[PDB]
Amino acid sequence: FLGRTGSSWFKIFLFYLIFYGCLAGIFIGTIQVLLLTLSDFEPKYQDRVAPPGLSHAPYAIKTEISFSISNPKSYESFVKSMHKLMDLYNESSQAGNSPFEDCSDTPADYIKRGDLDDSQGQKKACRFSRMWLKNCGYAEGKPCVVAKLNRIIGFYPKPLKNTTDLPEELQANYNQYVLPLRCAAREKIGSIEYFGLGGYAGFPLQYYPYYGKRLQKKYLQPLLAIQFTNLTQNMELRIECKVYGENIDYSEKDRFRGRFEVKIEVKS
Amino acid sequence: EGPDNDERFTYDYYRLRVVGLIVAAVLCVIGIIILLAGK
Amino acid sequence: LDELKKEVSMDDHKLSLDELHNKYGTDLTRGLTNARAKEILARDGPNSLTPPPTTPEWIKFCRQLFGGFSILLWIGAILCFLAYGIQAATEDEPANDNLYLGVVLSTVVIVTGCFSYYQEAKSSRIMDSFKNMVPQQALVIRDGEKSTINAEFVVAGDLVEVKGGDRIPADLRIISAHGCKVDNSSLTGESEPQTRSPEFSSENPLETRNIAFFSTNCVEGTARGVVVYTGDRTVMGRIATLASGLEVGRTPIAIEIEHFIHIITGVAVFLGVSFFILSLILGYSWLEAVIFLIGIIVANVPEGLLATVTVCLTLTAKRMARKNCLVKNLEAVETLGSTSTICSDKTGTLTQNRMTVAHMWFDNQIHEADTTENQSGAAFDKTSATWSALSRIAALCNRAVFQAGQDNVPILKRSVAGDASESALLKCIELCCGSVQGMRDRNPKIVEIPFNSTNKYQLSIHENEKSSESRYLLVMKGAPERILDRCSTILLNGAEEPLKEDMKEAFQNAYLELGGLGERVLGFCHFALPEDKYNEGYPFDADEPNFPTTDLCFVGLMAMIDPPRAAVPDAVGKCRSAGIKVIMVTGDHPITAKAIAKGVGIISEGNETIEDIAARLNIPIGQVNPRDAKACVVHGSDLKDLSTEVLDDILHYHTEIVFARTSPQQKLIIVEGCQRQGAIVAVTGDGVNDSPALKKADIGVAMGISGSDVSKQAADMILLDDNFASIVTGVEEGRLIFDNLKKSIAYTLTSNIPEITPFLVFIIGNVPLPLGTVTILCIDLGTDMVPAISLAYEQAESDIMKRQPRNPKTDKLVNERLISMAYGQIGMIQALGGFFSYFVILAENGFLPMDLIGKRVRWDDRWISDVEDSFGQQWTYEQRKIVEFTCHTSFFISIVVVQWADLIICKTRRNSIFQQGMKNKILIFGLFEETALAAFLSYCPGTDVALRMYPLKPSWWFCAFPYSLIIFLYDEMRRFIIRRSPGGWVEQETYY
Ligand SMILES: *[C@@H]1O[C@H](CO)[C@@H](O[C@@H]2O[C@H](CO)[C@@H](O)[C@H](O)[C@H]2NC(C)=O)[C@H](O)[C@H]1NC(C)=O
Ligand SMILES: CC(C)CCC[C@@H](C)[C@H]1CC[C@H]2[C@@H]3CC=C4C[C@@H](O)CC[C@]4(C)[C@H]3CC[C@]12C
Ligand SMILES: *[C@@H]1O[C@H](CO)[C@@H](O)[C@H](O)[C@H]1NC(C)=O
Ligand SMILES: [K+]
Ligand SMILES: [K+]
Ligand SMILES: [K+]
Ligand SMILES: [Mg+2]
Repeated sequence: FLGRTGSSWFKIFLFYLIFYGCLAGIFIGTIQVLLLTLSDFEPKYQDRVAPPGLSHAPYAIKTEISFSISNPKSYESFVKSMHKLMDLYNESSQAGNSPFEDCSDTPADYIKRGDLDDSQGQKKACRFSRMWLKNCGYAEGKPCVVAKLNRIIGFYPKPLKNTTDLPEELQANYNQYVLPLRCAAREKIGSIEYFGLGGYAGFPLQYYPYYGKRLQKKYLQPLLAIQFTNLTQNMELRIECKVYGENIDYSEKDRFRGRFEVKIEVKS
Repeated sequence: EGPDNDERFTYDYYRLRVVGLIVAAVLCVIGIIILLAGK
Repeated sequence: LDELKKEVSMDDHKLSLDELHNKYGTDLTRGLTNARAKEILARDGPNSLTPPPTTPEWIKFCRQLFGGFSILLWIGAILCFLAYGIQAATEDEPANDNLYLGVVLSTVVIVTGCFSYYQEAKSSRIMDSFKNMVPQQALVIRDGEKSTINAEFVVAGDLVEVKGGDRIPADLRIISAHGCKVDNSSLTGESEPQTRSPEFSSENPLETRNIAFFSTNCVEGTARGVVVYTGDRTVMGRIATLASGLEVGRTPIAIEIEHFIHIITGVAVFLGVSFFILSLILGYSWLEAVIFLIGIIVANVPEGLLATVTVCLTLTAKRMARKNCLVKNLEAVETLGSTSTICSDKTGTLTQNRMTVAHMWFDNQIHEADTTENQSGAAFDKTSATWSALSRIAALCNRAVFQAGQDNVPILKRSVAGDASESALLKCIELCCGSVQGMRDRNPKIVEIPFNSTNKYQLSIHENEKSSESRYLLVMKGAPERILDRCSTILLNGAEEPLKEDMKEAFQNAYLELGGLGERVLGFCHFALPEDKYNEGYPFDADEPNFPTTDLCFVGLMAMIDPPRAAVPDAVGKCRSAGIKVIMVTGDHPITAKAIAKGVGIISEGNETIEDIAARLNIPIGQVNPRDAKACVVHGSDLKDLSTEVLDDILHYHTEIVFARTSPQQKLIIVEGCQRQGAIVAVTGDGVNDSPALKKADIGVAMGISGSDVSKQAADMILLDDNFASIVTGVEEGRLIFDNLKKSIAYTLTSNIPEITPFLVFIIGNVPLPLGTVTILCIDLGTDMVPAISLAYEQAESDIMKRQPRNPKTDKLVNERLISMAYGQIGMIQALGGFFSYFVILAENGFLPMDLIGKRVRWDDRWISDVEDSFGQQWTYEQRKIVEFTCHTSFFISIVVVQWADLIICKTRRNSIFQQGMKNKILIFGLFEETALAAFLSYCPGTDVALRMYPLKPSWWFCAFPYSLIIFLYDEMRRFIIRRSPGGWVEQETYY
């Protein structure tokens, strides 16, 4: 043919069939043993998710949400992803004592539902009403950004203690039970308004620790609505929403590590 | 621990780097020893 | 163009002196007119040799820059810049990615350019050496006066005068000469002085006495001649142009390199565009479709391989430099191993180029002297009283002396003022009887008759060293038959006895045997002159025979030859055992050529020429079947009238060939003949008459000490100590490197598969990218380098000098068997080991393998800063990327780990590691340094920015270990099958 005879083309096929078969079999074997060394409830390492990220609902083109108030189809892009997240926090979804629970309407302490085991059924998560997110079709003029702290199994987000000075100096300081969030720019031409659980500008500690997808499917993480009703228009405004805490840290490279970078423009 | 389980999200990448660089150096020296057994 | 030059020359030595003046508008006595000379200058041009037009260094570097791998790497580099342009215009990327990779890849091309440029060297200054042979000035007769002129101003026609010491400025017709002898070694390779006289003495202008040639020199006497040829038009000027002009052509190794470049370039463009279409069908944007293509380029092209080849070659060349064997051109390292035919000059190459005493006939007995340089043989006789009598004549009846201040150097190597034969005898006696100067002091010479054309003998009368005699001894030497006709007695064992016809026949027997051995024979005799007839004050007249010259006492015969170099016979045997055909190509006379052929083993015992059969059988040569003769000896004169088709037949039909009395062009023709039959040929020589042959040879090898400057310019290799044994070593080294390059190529290629497959699975599976482009170069230009090189230090697996030369048409450097093994088997196992570690890092950070399929859309999306893993956790962009780059780093390290086994298995093509062992210290150095580099790359701070190399956790290093081991076992089991059954299945499928 190109290389060999008919008889010799068969022997090379019969070889590479058996050979690659065995190879696939061995490869599969090694994946099996890998899997056998892992837990169903918890990953082997967690140092790479370590300090949690802060993510928002408006799908940022390039960490940016620019649109026109005097246009209908200018914000219809951003409302899609906004609806996508909030559509999940529905009350019809949160039905019966299984698997949901009514918790304190004011921020509370952690809840330990035992260990990362299957020694109980599905661990019961606290309910979250979207009605807690006051003022937020969404904010057609001057947006209503929805913030979220990234889920980490066995993570107990700890707020800073009011020992020395703090940026939002002691204001509404629910020191024991709120992980705070403040948005900033100098360059102060905005209007900060914060909506949460019990009205607080933070994440309530009673939704923690997260027990994982396998032990807590349908679990809901707390949200925080931020509304920028700025008396300004037609310019790029770089606004950083930062979370504060003992377990919360940031990075020069990772610009999402416990913070936002939002480039709002109401170019109407 | 219970609420104080911060160690679970920590890894000592500093020591690892120190140890790794030690090993790298030593393996490098060993190589020279073996190579220079006659030039 | 050069085909005119490959032919023998036509001449005008046949004309009369007068007739020759007519032809050039010239005067025999007065010479040319200052006006007629200057006229003929502007007519014909300068007595000068013009160097050939060369390809400048600019174009030589750039011609490498576009050679298969470099082209694909250019397509890569430009496509990087294209993707960077497309980005810079569209979405403002603050990244350096495609810019920096395009800068890196173009540097790779440039640096790889230098390596291949270094390998493709051509150090040729042939025509410069020839130009050195024309004197600065010549002595001409013009307007009846002699004047020295710039030799370039020499024109056909003027009268030139030459004397002992000066170079022949142009081709001359001798019109007048007085005791003129000339050194024609340029034409013949033989330096014995040749007489020049005005008389025509052979139809052959290269043999007649009335022509003297440019490129030769006058040794003694004086001559006047008419310039027949100038510059380029001279006999050797034509040889100059021929030698300088010949097209170099591609080496065996270079042809092999290009051959695999096509194979790998082939598979590169196949998979390249095969997956470029496969992506767009799966619906990838043209923005992305280039980035993957760039990957594929870098994946397929073995970026460090050509550089490896160069370094391996270089390191082999260094070993040979260390055995006094200088290699001018890197590729010539190999060619010697691919050689199937050696065409060898005799004089100064196979032989020492020094008339040496070979045998002695005394006491009715043939004795044999030791002819070797270092004197490796044994003593013959010392005891006999005859010997000392013979020894005495040899020292006394001799006018040769050692040059001043030679006491340091050995006897056989020191320069002697005198003819070759007298030098030989001088050295012979000085060797086995100590100081000859001693003997000549103890026996002062009173009168002598020097060797005459007419007498054919030389005699001396000496004061006898004996106290009890102190009287006069006559000693004489010369032509054996002429010495015999002057004898009455023979010194047998001590005492004289009558010259009976019995002993006279025994002499003739001894004489014909020695003469038959191609040796020059001299007779030796003395006569103790009667005391009462010769006073202590007696006067001897040399001019008129004042003393008897008949009835003397014959003492002995001595025979001499330009003998083989000590190592030559064995070297020839060894070359033949390796299945190399050894041909003698010499300018020397046939009797001598043949005798040495037998001596060195070119002609093995019992083999015959047509002429040998005819003489034995006492039948005409026409009556002999030429197929019965396995040996042949062809004279240049006969070769001259044979067509190339007839030469090819001579070549095909004989195993043991001697081309004698060949011209320089003729040696080229024989080389070309051999080459035309498809053979890789080596030439070994030392003379300017070897230059065209050395040039045309696949590899030319020159003698370092004995060699002329021209010869060493034409060669690819110099034997700096004239050690012919080096050819054997060279072929062995050449063979070894060829196998070791296969090993090194296989090793370098194997690691291509684990660099290709991640990119394919990236497309087909929509998983995160397992390995980066940057990461691939860290292997090929980093970690694989020292290991790949180190395979150059592998010993032979078997006796390589026991196998035939490779067939260059069938036995390739890179074949299907290598590709099947590197790409289909070992590299495939390497890919899995890499993948495994990838799945390990990801699974342990929360992304189980199942959830990875079709995740890239969400994974690479810079704006999704909440990707959900298998456990329900949420990741930022940079967070998951750090894990991904850690996967790159561990994939990289997995390659290193599987390259450990690959290095060990590539060590041997046939034998077990348990057989070959681990005695390659460079290889072990490779293993340690490779791992030190990888560890350094992973753990050094800042390499996460510069190369995206992240720290690996200790457990990460061990992922690929079972795959590394499987390689080692698999290959060990496979080679076990090869050895156990030479038959063929595993052999014909996998045996590199
Ligand atoms: C989650 O909540 C939203 C609340 O707006 C639901 O939207 C409703 O959709 C229907 C049909 O398009 C409208 O007629 C209603 O006015 C909407 N609101 C309410 C309060 O009923 C959305 O359909 C819900 N999704 C799921 C999957 O439950
Ligand atoms: C990523 C995976 C799925 C792709 C695997 C590629 C396979 C199909 C390739 C790569 C190497 C290839 C082999 C390389 C060597 C030879 C010798 C040649 O004379 C005929 C074909 C043959 C026998 C090839 C058959 C196909 C082969 C085994
Ligand atoms: C939000 O809506 C409420 C009525 O539901 C109204 O009282 C209030 O003015 C609104 N807030 C802002 C900031 O527009
Ligand atoms: K490669
Ligand atoms: K050559
Ligand atoms: K490679
Ligand atoms: Mg010679």
